[PDB]
Amino acid sequence: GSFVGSIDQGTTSSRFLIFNGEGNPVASHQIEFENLYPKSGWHEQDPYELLNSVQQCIDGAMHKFASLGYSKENIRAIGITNQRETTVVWDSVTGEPLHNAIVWPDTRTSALVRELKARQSADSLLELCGLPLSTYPSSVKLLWLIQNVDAVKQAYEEGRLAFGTVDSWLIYKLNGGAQAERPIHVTDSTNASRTMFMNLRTLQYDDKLLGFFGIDRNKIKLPKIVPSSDPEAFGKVATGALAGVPIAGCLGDQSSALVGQCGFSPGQAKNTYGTGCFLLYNVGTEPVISKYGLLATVAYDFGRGRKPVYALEGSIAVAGAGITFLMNNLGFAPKPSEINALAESVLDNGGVVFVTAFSGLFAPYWIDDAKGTLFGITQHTTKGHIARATLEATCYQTRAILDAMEKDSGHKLESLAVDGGLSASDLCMQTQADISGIPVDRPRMRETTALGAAIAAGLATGVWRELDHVKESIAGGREVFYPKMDRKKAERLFRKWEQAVEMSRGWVR
Amino acid sequence: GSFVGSIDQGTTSSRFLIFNGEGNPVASHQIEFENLYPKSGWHEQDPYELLNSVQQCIDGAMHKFASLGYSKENIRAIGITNQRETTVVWDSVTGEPLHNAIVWPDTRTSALVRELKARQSADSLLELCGLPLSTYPSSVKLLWLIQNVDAVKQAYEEGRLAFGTVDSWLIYKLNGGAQAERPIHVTDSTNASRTMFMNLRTLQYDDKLLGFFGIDRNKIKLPKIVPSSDPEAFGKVATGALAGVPIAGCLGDQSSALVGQCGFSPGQAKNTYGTGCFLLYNVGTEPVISKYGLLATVAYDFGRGRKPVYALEGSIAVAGAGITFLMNNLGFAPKPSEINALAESVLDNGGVVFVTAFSGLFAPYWIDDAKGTLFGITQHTTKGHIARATLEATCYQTRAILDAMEKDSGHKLESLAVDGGLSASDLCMQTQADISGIPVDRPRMRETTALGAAIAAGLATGVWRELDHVKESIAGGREVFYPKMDRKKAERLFRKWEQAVEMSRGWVR
Repeated sequence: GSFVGSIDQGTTSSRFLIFNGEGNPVASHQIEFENLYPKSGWHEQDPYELLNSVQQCIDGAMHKFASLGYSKENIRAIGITNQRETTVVWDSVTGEPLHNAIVWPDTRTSALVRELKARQSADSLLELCGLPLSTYPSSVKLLWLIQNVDAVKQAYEEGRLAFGTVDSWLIYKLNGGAQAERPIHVTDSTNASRTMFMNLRTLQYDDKLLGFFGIDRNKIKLPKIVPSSDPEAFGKVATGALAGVPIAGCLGDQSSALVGQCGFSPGQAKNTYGTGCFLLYNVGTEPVISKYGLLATVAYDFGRGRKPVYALEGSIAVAGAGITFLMNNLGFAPKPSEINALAESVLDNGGVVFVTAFSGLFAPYWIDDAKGTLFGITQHTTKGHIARATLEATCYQTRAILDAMEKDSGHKLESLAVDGGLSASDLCMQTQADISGIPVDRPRMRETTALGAAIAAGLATGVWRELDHVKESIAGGREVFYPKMDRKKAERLFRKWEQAVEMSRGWVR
Repeated sequence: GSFVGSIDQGTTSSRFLIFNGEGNPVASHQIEFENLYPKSGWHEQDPYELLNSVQQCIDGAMHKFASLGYSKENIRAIGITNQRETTVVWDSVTGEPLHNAIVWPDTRTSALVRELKARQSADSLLELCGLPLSTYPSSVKLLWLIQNVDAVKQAYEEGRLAFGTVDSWLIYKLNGGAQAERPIHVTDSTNASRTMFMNLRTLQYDDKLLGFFGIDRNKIKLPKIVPSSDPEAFGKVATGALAGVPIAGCLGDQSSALVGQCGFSPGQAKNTYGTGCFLLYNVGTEPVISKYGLLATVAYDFGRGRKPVYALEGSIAVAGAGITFLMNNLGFAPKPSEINALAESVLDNGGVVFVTAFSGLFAPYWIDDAKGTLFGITQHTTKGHIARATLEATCYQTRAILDAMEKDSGHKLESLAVDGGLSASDLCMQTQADISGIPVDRPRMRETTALGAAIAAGLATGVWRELDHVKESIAGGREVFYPKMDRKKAERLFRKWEQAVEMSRGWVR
């Protein structure tokens, strides 16, 4: 068994990838699936559309895999990775879903999060699970279910209702659900840490957290928290083209990005660009709570005698959206490619700074009364300067989050891996290297998030045996940007950014 | 004699206009002439190019005037109006110019103005003449001449050198220069007040001011300060098509704009739009020094037993230039017409505010460490909002100067007349009415600056006999905008502007 499969069940799409030993994808398949928004701010998904989109991705990829004369036999194991926090409720005895899945960006729980943060008990939660209380974690979402849908009310107190993030849903159904000879209702530590039901230092459940939400361990059926890489806690695929192939890896998606970039040491960090950014920062083997609003979480739990590695996480709202703003709202250019050309048509930012706080700023500034704000404008300011400033703003925010991650962890920043969206822009990554003063790593193999789950599964089954093995194996079969700007001029820019942030406070009244 | 001529000798052009009794121009002619800039920041004009461009404008207009069967006989008098402060030196005995004319925006005197403001004596000058010491007034310019050109050094202490602003130069040469039977070397009070050599409360020379510059009344020949409207202190045209036609009016150009808009009462003000704005504010019959950096000056001196009427003046740097910035630097639109269309494609400014302090802000904020600054930006901000914000910014600055003019004068603002440039935009004038809460008057007859000099000449010669006569006469043969916005919402905008100004302080370091 030489190949490793990976399920990547995302927020808008599912894909299934088959990598070889060098970590290059050989067959693949991707499905954009249906996302339901009942009323504004509500975000739902049919749980069978997520399972079927994955299973159809397996079917199609295995079609192509077959075309190269390879079979089920060539795939030793598969890993799952999934959008996090999204919340699935099913009948623990029938396997049927008891209501739609509530996706992480859903805000229907906004009215409620007031009540629970209103309960004074609620602020040693942060050092218990790692997470500020949001509309985001699945705990708040599950609670809203057990108090607004009757089938969930009923099933719950009948000892009948099972819960899990998307990972555990997927693993349960792929093993055959309730009909399996060994029903698998498990979750990995990274997914588990996003619920607010698990204790970060334990990697198991904490009854104070279960208590605050009023979640009873004996009427709700909760997945056994297992490692992210285990040779048999995830069972095997029951049906389909991959019948009998064991599932040996499971990771929340952002952690799987970091694993797939081989950021196994403290100080190694990854950034994933889309409309905004997901920053993940490896902080080694003891949890680190954050002074700065960052989330503490599990990076990966590879078991096999080894300790779980934790991480800090921050997010940016306006990355790709700043580009989109220049295109749609100013008509600078039609496509991202040529906004990026605009930015390079000038030598520097001409003194322009663009605080892109369209919806305020988040980690680590936490300014809610700024709007987007553009400084440094003169008759000599051109489209190019603004375009460069807009790129630079995501670099400044990335650096601000990375700096905050240093002060929380005590580990020097060592490297920044990047993937997705804006990371395609040569100037923007070069500017990250200059501003942050470390090398910025951009792989050319496009599916690093799926690669992470493959890595966890390959380790549980011996495709790779050490993790020093893994980075060396994937490297076989531009890409790295180095700081060229002198540090003096690299620090006037960042201080010019911090002044600007300062000066954007208190705009709205 | 039924028609009135007007010379309008401007900064880039000269024109000559013939109005009828209703104040409508019947013939006209305009010459863009040569402007010389020896080295950067230096701005020179050959004095004979200004005189010849005027005389050629007379020749061409009289050609057309003749074509309608009218002659020299039909023109009872003419008025001069001219760019102010621009400085002419000529041999008091030969009439020949002793060096080029130094135009008002010339900054070669920058090195010097330090020395003279460095002389502690120099800050009861402001309440003596009305003027902050700038590179602008002709006093500083004349001094630089008498210390850097030898012909001026020589002619000066030989008792031979004569001086005058462009008005007096023009009047002297048109009367025949030194060859005249009655040489006319006169200036009107408004022009006189721009020199810093005249006492504002006297309307004559003050020897403390002459002293500080070291200007000796007996080696320099200075024009007799005369009224702006006098039936014989300006003599007559000697040569040309208008030979024998008396010159009976003379006004500095910005004052002539206000006269031509019929702002004869206190609280009536005019704004003239170009790249920036020239605001003039009638403050009645006693001078008013300014707490706020505004210039105190003579509005008009119509003599004939009547007291001289004074004014306050402020300027804005970025009016038309804000439009130009959107066109050239952002590519919003190709022409001003359609920047204005952009601004109307939206209902309001979408919360955007654009502090257009490209070179800082001047009256009355005096902020030198701001650059242009754009607030209120969200993903919903469109080109239209910014375009509206850019228009609104000149309205806010106009209102800030008008408000400062109220607090300096104690006279309520009563009306704002407008001409030139941006005043053509229906939205921008409507927005001035809403913001300022008074009616904004935009004539359709395009040459109000030339009209002012005609009015002064018509009064000295009885074409009109009262000034109540004048506004009623010109009105015969849109145009007025009224405040439509409720005052509540008109004052949130202006306070939102003042916050933004506040928040732009201290950008540059």
